[PDB]
Amino acid sequence: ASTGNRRSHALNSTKRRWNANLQKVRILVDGKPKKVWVSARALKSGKVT
Amino acid sequence: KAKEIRDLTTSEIEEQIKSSKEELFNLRFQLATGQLEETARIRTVRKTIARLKTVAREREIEQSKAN
Amino acid sequence: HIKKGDNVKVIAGKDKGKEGKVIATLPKKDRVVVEGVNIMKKHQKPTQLNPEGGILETEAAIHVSNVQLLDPKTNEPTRVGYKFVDGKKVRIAKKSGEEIKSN
Amino acid sequence: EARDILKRPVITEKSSEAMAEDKYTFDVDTRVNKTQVKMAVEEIFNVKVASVNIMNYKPKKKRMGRYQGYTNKRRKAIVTLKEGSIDLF
RNA sequence: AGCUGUAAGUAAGCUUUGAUCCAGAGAUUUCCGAAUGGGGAAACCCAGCAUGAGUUAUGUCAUGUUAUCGAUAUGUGAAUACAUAGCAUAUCAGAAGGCACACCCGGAGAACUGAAACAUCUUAGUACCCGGAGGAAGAGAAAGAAAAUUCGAUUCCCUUAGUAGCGGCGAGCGAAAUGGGAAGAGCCCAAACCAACAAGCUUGCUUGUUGGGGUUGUAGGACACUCUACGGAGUUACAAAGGACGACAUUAGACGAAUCAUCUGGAAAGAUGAAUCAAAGAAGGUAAUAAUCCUGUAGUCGAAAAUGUUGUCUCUCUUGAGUGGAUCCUGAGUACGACGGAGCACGUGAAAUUCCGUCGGAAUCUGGGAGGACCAUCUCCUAAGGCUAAAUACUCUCUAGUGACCGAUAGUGAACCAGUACCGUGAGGGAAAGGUGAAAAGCACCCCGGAAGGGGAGUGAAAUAGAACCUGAAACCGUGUGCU
RNA sequence: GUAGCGAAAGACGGGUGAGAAUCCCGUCCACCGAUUGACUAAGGUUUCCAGAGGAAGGCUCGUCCGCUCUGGGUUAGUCGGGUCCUAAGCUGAGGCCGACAGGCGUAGGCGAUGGAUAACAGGUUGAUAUUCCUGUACCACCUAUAAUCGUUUUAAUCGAU
Repeated sequence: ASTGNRRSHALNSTKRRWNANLQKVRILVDGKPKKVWVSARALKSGKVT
Repeated sequence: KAKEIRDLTTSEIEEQIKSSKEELFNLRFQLATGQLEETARIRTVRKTIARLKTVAREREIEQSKAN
Repeated sequence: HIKKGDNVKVIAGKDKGKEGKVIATLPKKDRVVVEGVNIMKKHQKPTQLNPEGGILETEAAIHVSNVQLLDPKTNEPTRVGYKFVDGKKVRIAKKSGEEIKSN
Repeated sequence: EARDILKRPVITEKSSEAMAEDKYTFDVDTRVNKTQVKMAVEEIFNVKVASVNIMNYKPKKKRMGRYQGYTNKRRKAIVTLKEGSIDLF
């Protein structure tokens, strides 16, 4: 998903995205240590490096 | 024949096929050089060849129903 | 329901009360043709294997429902049914027993 | 193959004048090449073949009373004999 | 007993050994098109490998085979020494890719319009863009809602009510609680237990693996207390009976009613005289209008995959063993909230459900925790930790069988040559024209100019009924006569 | 029964016919002549050539073709293309990016308008011709044929990835 509005003071609307905070890091996927994008929230408590 | 075509020995069928094909060739050749005047043979020779391939196919299938 | 060698009476049309023998049948449009009945006069041109041509007085086909079989016992027109004799189906005459036709 | 690849002879005044020499004109299957045509007439009519020329004839437009359409396309071979002859009529 | 489609007439054969037909099963199935041997301006061109035929040999031809990721076993394995990747294999090719986008679920998402533009709002979460599956999904056996004395595991579809509410409080938007149809069908990881295995370890333990155990608590289990099992049985699910499983339909289907004769124009189907045999007896199509010609309707037997699918349906079930909840377990970046937004009838806020980014950080029987602002009472859970049922949606046209309906500017643009003439570079746009039969019997025959006539001629019950046999009308227009 | 009938020189004799300012033959005259001539591309797709009727077609007639029938009719080792080479571009395994759909891009592929590649003279039809026939050649490939080079390293041969 992750679209929605930007709203003005007179309450106009323009469509707009919210992007995740992807950072490129080297994780240990199956086999090699590989570089990949993953969000900062996801490596808060999800996945080893 | 068309019953006991099935009784033929799977090389009589092979020679029968090419004899029938030479017969069809002569018929088509003399239809053009316009002396045939009995044009119904062509059709029945075609169907004979059809007969002859059909049984020779199905032997093959029964030949691999066992192996 | 009639066949090629039969002997019929015509029950409707210009020839009416006449009888005859059917001589062809044309079943996909239900038109028999009976000898002596419904004679046309065809204007036939000179053909390549013919003279100048005649008035050709031959029979025209008649619809099959204007014709009824004659009861072999009483010579009245009758409808037919089917009796099953030994796996074979025969026509019976609906006022009597069997009516035999091969020609 | 070898007898489905020759289909018809062609009889015309031009083809007759070619048969004044040792040339014979056939209508052949439209997918064959000319080595196969040389080999097939040698197999069938038992002769020796000098050379064979070949040409494709396009489909031809045609009419029959508010029905329009095309002929079939033809592959015509013209084969020159070295020795022997062929008795079509 | 005839037949050789439509798109007609010979040669013809069949053939009573059953043609042509009608159902079922098989066999063949060029070439292009995810096209997949490589290429390409679809329907073509150019190869390789292995067999095979041919050839003195090549050339030629024929038959197979040759496009990425998964699985079995692996193998080798550069920058850098082994390893593992990768890699090249060998196999199943496994599996991708096939959509009526009508219904369904998602992603993204306008605008003219309304307000007597609108910009908040509305149109509208609409078009139709993209992706999924499909004969659905969602949900769900509840931090479930209901708030009386509760309730129905759920769940989903026809009353309240244009009410309550929301709203430049404008235009407008617009509920739910209190029920009919249909109806339940229960599974996990967690607790400890136990038994093996190996590893660490020093064989003690621990680690982990495989398995039984159990899924809701005003308690479940180690237990701690106490003494029962195929009782019932059950397939839509976890044991399946997969069964002889007892009717798919009794479905292909096909046979199979019963009436009728006389007189006046072609014939009666107008006037006379009669009739129909029971589950049909009911309609409806045939030179003349037969509830009794084609036929159904009733009856008959009924065959492939069929078996109503059942009342023993082999295996095999699960008779529950009652107290407490005292100690342990009950689900993790999480409940749990700030900040921007969306969906909820509700215009984001005083918010009970979702998204991004940031925060962080609970508890255990003296349990904790949750429920449209906070604390005590009521309902709930043992949320997030997880799941998965049927009844529940919907018909291009599939298929067959049917109707104050389309009656053919028609359900259709098209019941005829129709998505065709034609038009446009292309996307695309898109007509006109329909209609014997009584029977071609279609003017043999015959006579004057090619066309067209005049005669006879005709199957002609009637050709000013001649290819405009659907006849066939009108009007506009004609044109030649005339009365005034 | 109006406008118009789309630039340009025709005349006469013969013929053919149901019928000719129109069709065919003749003679004379005239026009274009760096073209209204002769070839080759693209494009079009049977209009090409013979017969015979043209009911329509042609700003007449048919007594021509651009309707009918076939009688038809297009022939290559050397011509022009493919079994060669690459340019601009277009695609592109792995790769990068991107709500989706998709965009970009590496080796590589494809891609002539360019590079490479062997034939001329005569005869001949109603209709094709460097193609058919006759002569004389040239270029490739394959198999036999013989003297020659004879560590097969090297050696003229093989021969680069």
